[PDB]
Amino acid sequence: GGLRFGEMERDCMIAHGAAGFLKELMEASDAFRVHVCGICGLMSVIANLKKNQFECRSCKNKTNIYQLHIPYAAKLLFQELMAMNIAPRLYTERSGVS
Amino acid sequence: IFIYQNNITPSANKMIPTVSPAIIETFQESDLVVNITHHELVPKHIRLSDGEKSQLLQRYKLKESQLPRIQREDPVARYLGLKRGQVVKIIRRSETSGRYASYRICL
Amino acid sequence: LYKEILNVIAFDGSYVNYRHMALLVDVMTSRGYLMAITRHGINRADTALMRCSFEETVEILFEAGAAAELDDCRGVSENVMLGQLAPMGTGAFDVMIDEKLL
Amino acid sequence: QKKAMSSRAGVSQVLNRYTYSSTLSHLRRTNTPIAKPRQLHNTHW
Amino acid sequence: MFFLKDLSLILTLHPSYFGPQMNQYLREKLLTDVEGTCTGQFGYIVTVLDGMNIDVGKGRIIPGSGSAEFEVKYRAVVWKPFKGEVVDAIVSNVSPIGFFADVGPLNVFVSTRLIPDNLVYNPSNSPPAYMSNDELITKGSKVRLKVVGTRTDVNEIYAIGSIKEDFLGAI
Amino acid sequence: YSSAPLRSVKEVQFGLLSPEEIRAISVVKIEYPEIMDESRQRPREGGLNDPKLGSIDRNFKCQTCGEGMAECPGHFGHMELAKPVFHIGFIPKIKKVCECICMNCGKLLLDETNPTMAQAIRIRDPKKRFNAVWQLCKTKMVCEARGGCGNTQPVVRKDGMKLWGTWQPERKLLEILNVFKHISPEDCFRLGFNEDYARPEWMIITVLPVPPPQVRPSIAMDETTQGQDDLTHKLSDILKANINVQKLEMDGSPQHIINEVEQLLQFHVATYMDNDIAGQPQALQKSGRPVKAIRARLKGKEGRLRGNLMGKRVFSARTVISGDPNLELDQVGVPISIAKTLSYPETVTQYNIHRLTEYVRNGPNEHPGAKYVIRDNGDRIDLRYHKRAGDIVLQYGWKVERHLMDDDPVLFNRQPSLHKMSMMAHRVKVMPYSTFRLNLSVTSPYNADFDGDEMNLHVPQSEETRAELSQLCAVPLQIVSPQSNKPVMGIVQDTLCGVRKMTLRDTFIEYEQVMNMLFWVPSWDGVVPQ
Amino acid sequence: LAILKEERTTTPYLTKYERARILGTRALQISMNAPVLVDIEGETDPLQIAMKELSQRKIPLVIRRYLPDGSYEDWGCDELIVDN
Amino acid sequence: STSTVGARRRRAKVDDEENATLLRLGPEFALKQYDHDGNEHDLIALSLSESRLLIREALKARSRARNEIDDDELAKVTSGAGVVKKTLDYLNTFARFKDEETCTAVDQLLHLHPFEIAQLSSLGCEDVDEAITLIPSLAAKKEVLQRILDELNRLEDPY
Amino acid sequence: ALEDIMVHYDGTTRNSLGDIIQFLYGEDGLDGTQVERQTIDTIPGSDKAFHKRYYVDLMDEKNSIKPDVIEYAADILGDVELQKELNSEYEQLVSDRKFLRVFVNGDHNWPLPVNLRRIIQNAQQIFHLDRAKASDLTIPEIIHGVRDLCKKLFVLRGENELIKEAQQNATSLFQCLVRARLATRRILEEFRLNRDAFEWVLGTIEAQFQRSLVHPGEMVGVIAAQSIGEPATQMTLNTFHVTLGVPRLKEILNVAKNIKTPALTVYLDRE
Ligand SMILES: [Zn+2]
Ligand SMILES: [Zn+2]
Ligand SMILES: [Zn+2]
Repeated sequence: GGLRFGEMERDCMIAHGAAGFLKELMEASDAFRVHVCGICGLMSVIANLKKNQFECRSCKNKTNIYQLHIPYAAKLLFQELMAMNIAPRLYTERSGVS
Repeated sequence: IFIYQNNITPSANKMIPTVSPAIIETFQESDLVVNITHHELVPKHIRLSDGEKSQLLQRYKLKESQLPRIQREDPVARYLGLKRGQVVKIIRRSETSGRYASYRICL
Repeated sequence: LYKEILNVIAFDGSYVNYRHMALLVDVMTSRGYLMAITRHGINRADTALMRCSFEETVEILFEAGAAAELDDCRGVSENVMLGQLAPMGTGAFDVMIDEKLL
Repeated sequence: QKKAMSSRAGVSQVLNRYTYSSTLSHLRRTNTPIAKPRQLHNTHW
Repeated sequence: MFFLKDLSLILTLHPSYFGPQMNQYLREKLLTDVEGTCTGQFGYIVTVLDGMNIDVGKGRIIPGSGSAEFEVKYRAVVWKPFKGEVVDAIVSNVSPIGFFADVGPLNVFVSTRLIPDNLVYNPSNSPPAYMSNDELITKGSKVRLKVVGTRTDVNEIYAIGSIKEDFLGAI
Repeated sequence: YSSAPLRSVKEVQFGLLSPEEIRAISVVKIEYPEIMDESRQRPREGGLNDPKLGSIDRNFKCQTCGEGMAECPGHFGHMELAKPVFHIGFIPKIKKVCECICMNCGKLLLDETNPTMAQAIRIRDPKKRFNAVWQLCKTKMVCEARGGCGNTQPVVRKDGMKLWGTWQPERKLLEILNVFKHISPEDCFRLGFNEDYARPEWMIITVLPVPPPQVRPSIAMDETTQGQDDLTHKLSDILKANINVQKLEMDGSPQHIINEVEQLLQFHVATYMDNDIAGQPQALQKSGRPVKAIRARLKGKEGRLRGNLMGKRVFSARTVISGDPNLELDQVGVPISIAKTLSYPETVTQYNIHRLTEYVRNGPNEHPGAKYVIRDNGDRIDLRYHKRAGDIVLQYGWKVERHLMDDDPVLFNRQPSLHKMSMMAHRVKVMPYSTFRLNLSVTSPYNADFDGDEMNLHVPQSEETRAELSQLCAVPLQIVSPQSNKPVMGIVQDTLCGVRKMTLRDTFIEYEQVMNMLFWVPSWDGVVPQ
Repeated sequence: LAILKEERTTTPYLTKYERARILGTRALQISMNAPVLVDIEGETDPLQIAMKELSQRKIPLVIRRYLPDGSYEDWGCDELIVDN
Repeated sequence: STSTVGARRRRAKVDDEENATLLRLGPEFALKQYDHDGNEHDLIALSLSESRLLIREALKARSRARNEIDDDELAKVTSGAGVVKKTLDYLNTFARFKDEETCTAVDQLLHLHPFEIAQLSSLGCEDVDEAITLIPSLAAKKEVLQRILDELNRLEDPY
Repeated sequence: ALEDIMVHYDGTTRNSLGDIIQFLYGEDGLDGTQVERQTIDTIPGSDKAFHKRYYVDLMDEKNSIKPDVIEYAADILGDVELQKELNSEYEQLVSDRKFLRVFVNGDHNWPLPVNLRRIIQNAQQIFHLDRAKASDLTIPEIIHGVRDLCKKLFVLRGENELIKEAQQNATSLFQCLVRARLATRRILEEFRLNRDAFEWVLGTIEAQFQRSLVHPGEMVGVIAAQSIGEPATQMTLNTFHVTLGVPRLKEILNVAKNIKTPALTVYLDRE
């Protein structure tokens, strides 16, 4: 195994203003490349990584697609929420402004 | 500004907001025996023209809601007779700088 | 509120600098009254992913997909949950190469 | 067993064998299902 | 039909190219990635207007590696055929199933089934042509066609059309 | 590499799956309730898990979108329920909604016409609106005729997983969905809803979204032994409770003995998502096992949110501390063993190529060595196997994973971590013997002693990560603690106790020693004081 | 949005976090085989190289400081006084 | 890629009707597109020849700061070094004018929804029965247009 | 409860909503690390002993700077124009004395950025000053010089007034400490500062200060959050040896409607 970096350890780094290092939850653990849809912000996309073919029928797309880097625990958080029927849409651009 | 001794009737006061623009307030007697502002802990407040206000906001880049609030039924708020939308500059002593200047909008 | 908290630290010989207690005192106070540092307080302001990371975790999401909430992702939490650098000191800004000066 | 976990775990353990005085101790042990009880009462003498 | 749409593009740039005349390299790379592209979404990107004052804006530095991300905002001249649209180009090829025409960066094809009947496909003629009770069409000849349908493709948008209506055909 | 542009989430939109969408997205018709065995033959029946969903056994297979296990996030499938069901956690709202809307018609029970309603209707707050509203409409039960048909509205109550009411005259509301569908659009919005992302009706499920393998992985005991996840069951329990239902609605359907079988599906679907409710019936799995409901996997602490996201296990090591009086304040002796285990990705550069090509030849078993070389071609060479082990001549741009070396900034800590100082960056000093050797004066910050106490160590990985560790977390920067505007590390035990003695007027030292003493001060100017 | 080089209000000094991260970035930048604008007077560890690049204020970089409202203030590493 | 100045939020939900000379151009070409400076601006109709100029002009102030025949040359210098050549020959073997004025004139005149104001300019036309036919979006947007149609061939630069 | 609280580039302490929790962190915008327990002289002592310290009277045989301190002691005795800048000053210090009696306790020891007691002790031996031969400062040199200083001890920077007010506001307390140690009388009779020394002490107070200011970025909330909870882990659950300590803090953070010990202290009336 690997030693946990639990909450309290988080806190401290945040106190240090050690922004990047803390961000570095990703590099030392989860991390994962998921493919979202530019429209229904989901992890649907059928990304056959070679022939580039991307798609996401049902939303019938092959053109507007994004790739993101999130902790697999989180990718899972979402798949989970969905199977419980809640929809965690992931959007790459703020539209609501402020 | 009516000063009811013990209490006004529920039939009565239900006729206050019935004469705008003008506005009316109600103060119990036993609650004005001692001026509350006079208290040690009570720091000095102050009203603000819709000019001095529309200034604070520009000067700090505030969206009104982002400003510390104060209750309409707040002891001091009543004393100076505030209204929903008015601002108040508080100026108290500070063991760190001497005097700090805070502001509370009245929700 | 301050005086009382201070006298609770100070009744133990320990010393803390004003600014600290004050900040707490102030946070509880500012929204208008006495917002308690409890599930029935700060965790109930206009601050979904966030509040979801403390106590009512699931229902907080349910009634979030229910009313179709939109989350800024301005909360320290959101970003940790996402795996992105959070707007925290070091990340509270951007860094760009000036071609002109380069 | 059954859909009855509404029991108590602890009764019957794995006898210590680190040292002799370890084993003795283990057998002469008492439990108590859950600031005043933890106290060393007089009656305890 | 030709338009002037205000687009933008993102280019990541390796730190190597962080010289004094960088603005320059982005720009020239911009061109290598835009002028000549083709999306059914935006059509045929053919030319970037007002080069000189291209907009680069400050670019941000990607965290992992070192590259900088620039959102170049320009404006260019594009062209994307619509259905029902009417234009005319030079006939390019011609078989038994019809003939293909060329309107600008495009190639629209006309079916022997989308022409006026009395115009049959010529057998052994050079170069292979079409004969009418009076007209004759071959490579060279200019035709004015109507674009019935449009199929978006790779880095090229082709379409189809007919000259069965009126005021269409040779000129 | 993925050609698709890389972006970061700047916004999250919540809502509820519209049945038509789940259908759209599904890649599996999911009709069968078993797993695979083509009659004992191992594969994956086109029935359950992988009737095109994700996959097991290290087989790219997965609808040719290959990728095999790692790279392929899961793939959702669905399942057409025989009859509409209540979404276990919304059953509350589904009910408060009806309490606010009329049936047989489907419109609000208070229009702009009612004054107290105008107010509620102006309350801008998707939640407090639907709050104030219900506090009104839960009283009036006469669909007053504006809209028409004053049919008296029933008083609804909660009994297990069913909503029933009285007009008495008691009836068990099945019907609901229909009424909701009819509810007006400006009305969805009147209550706490959103016509695009979540319409009141979708609080009832028609077609059930079936989550894929990575979600409910199977754990086989080698090959010829079962091993299936918890959820991969209450999916099947549901599936089965669906099958029988339908096979009672296309055959001698004893119309009042079906409902007795509908309530079952309503339940298994309540289960699947939530299995910790009011109307007891824990719903235990053969053995007594409670059966973790999806929502159980999330409950704060241990559960995904607070257990896997706000904090995860993470280039780290931990052992027993014992202080060393010959280590600069900021150092931290690391057991060779550990340094030979923790690496550091240093890109090849014409300043360090020479040294790196040496460290690499050195192999993963010599201390000042390395253990992995990664070429531009996103692939890794294992310095302890690769037939070209001692071969390799690097290429600028390649990265090499070397053994931690002296003077590598690293995060050293001792929890409980309740200080900014419970974690500090130290200079690395590889030393022998199995223990982290820290300086005494840096004792009280972590608050450790050597009676067995252990310490966690983390290793930065980026060029900046390191810098961030040395420019703000270096032990020296920490000497003056902001919490009490005074230092927070002094001279403890022996050094203190003795420094006292040595000071007294009675304490005198002669040349022989006054010399060996000056020698021990490293900065010594090289001048013996008169 | 924007904000002229004029009417700029923020500190003319560099926040510990700014410096820390600047040196951070520029450091890995250099280790990414980037180009340096000083005299590696025999130096070889990027963070050193960058520390120098700082003292001679030749690090082409700009800090876009954000205000709670959303606007910003750009400052060059050359400008920003580096007390600390 | 390369996205335009029309960033809508495609939230999950398949609503792109057919494209026809019913003046229903893609959503990316609505009579109201948005300017780079964050302003509102009318689409940009570009009939042939008029197109031939915008092009020739940029390829030139380009081969400036960079330092059938008279255009094939300016190309193999400022061009990536094929689509344009074609769009230039064609746009030059069909362009209906020559002087930046003769082109100004057509526009100072004609200026209908952008697509038309252009088609009318790049397409030869005599009768209204004809224009209204090859530009089926008109029909009721201008009584039998005939004058104008003449005024074109009257300024129809010689070749 | 404070996670998202961090000083902002304008010097506002806000959160993930921009909601201003404090307009100037700590009511001064100073980083606790750079602060030490100083003693505001002015406040303590008798009106008698006060005057004999900061009072200077060029129009008086007994209350004037002996020409053994200044280098123009005799050529200065009696100047009306100077005795006025000397009034502005002495009249100030008195405004202070009465303004500090903020601390109705009289306790003159408080945490304040820039340690002036030492900063001067550094001049002390950097230029080696003798408790004998006179200084060389115009009375304008001193007085005028300390005013020019106050001008550069900038915390907030804004162009307008509301800001410029905040400036003066969140500073004051310091300035008083500043005057207290830079009154002509002390600066010449107590720590014989040369013209040189003074220009140095000044320049440093200024510099030091600017470093002692808080940095925008400082994740303030998590800081104070811990700073408070930490010295709590070190207390006993016991309320022995009024409800206090551990359980009390609890009581408070909960905003309890019925504390164990309510109690209430009332003081007599003035007389
Ligand atoms: Zn979609
Ligand atoms: Zn797949
Ligand atoms: Zn009705």
